[PDB]
Amino acid sequence: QPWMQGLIAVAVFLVLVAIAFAVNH
Amino acid sequence: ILVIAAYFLLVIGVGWWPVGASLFASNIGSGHFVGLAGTGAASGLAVAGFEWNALFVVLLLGWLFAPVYLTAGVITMPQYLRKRFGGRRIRLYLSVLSLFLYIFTKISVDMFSGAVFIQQALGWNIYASVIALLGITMIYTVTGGLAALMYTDTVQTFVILGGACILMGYAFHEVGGYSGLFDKYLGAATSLTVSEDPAVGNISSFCYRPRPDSYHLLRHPVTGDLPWPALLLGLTIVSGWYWCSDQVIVQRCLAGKSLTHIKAGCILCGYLKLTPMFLMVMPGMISRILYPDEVACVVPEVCRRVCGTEVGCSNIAYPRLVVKLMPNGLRGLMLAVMLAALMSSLASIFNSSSTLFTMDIYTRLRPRAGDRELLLVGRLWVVFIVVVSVAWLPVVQAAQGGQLFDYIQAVSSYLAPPVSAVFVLALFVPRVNEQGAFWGLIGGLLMGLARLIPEFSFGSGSCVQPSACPAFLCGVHYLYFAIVLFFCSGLLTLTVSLCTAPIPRKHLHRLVFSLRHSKEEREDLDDPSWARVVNLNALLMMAVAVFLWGFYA
Repeated sequence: QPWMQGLIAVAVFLVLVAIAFAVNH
Repeated sequence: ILVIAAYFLLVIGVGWWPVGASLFASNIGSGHFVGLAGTGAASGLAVAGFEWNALFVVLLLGWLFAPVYLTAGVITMPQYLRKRFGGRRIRLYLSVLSLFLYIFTKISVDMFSGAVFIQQALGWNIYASVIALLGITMIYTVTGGLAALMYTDTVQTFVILGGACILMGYAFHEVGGYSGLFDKYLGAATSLTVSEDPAVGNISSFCYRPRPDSYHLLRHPVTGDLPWPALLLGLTIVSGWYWCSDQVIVQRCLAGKSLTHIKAGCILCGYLKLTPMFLMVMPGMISRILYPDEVACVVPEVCRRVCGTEVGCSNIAYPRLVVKLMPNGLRGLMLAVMLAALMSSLASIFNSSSTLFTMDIYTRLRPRAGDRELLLVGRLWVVFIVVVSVAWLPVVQAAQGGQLFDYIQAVSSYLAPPVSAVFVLALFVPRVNEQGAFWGLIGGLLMGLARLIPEFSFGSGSCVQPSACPAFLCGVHYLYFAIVLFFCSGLLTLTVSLCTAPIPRKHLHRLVFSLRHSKEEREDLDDPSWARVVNLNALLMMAVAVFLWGFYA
């Protein structure tokens, strides 16, 4: 179902944003 | 008829409050609606990537390039380049390119969208329809509609969102709900495939029936109507030119009282960017499933009667939706507000084009600039742009198979990437010179025309009747050429300018992103707490956009 794909996308991109958040710090 | 007449009477009598309205109106206009619905019908959901990438581009604009435009003090793009580079030559050529892009995309698509809306309603063929729309726009402008457009934009966007939500509610009901879209769409095909014309011959099943992967946003990279590797980067380049270089967009964005208010307006605009998918792409394919024979035909003999072009006129889906699926009385409200928004956008583009031409081209040509003669030049420029845009309509309706939004993306991806490269290199690297940037940009323009002119002279036809174009010239996607032109024009401007050290650091104080804050005199080449909550709101909105992307992707 598409909702699991959307959840995976959110998890992956939130992890990416969290990783990038250390660049400024 | 009553509602439309009353709405026009009110509009003519009248003639994040403005920021959100202007941002949405540029983002989602009348021509934008018709093109989005058309390509949604022909190709499927995949065109939604356009909106869902323009969302990220708007966020990037608000977070990065608006402060650059604000610290320097340049409201517009060309004067920022004037202070960054110097010399009327580069600004003159950039103004010429902006004029050409306005003529090729803004005015032409606005007039053609008006013609599509009128053609499937009361009225006549394309010529009479655009003549009537010209009359409407002229009567709008004469009565000072643009002066009150700032106040009317919020009302127009609010009523457009309301009507589009009503259409959302009605469409799935007329199909049978959300299950109907996943159930019926893939079986939407015309009953007519005989092709009585001997030259055309029997059409294969590839053309009239829809593409098997018409649901998914991500198409095949090599062989497909709209690849995603092209999508993600080429949309970034084209919409970075669109949002971060348009004078009106930056003027509206910087109009906020404070920087945090600008960011809040950007977030609200993002909220209004996530909705036009469900408002446009879904109802277009709903109109396709409702009316399979009328909306998307493939036989030229019937096509000329239905469409006016042999391509297929997949872009007339939304006019049919409005004039059939709507309740009988209320359809006038849509047919009125749609045209009112289109006329307002057309008038804004007209005024911006005339002001740009007067400010740069005739100003450099004739330094005297008598006010009466200058106003006469402005009026004659408006006449000339109208004539050229109307003369360009037969090419607009073809639009590489009838997809109107494909034409916009193609033209912009042909002529915008050089300007995007010049702007990005000017903002990032300090080495680029005025002569270097100009000499790279002229070469980029030549490279773009070297693929545009032969393609438009040869044609595109359709799947049934492809043009006799060389394989290398047309097999490349109309948007991958933007990716190539980015690293051709930018390479030229970076190589030519690197020939020498043309500009010291003193000329580029607080104008280059590297030296964002210097607290020093320029060389004259002429919320402490709200920020974290705003960043959190942006994170939530961007995460929701990614959630939708992964849902359909």
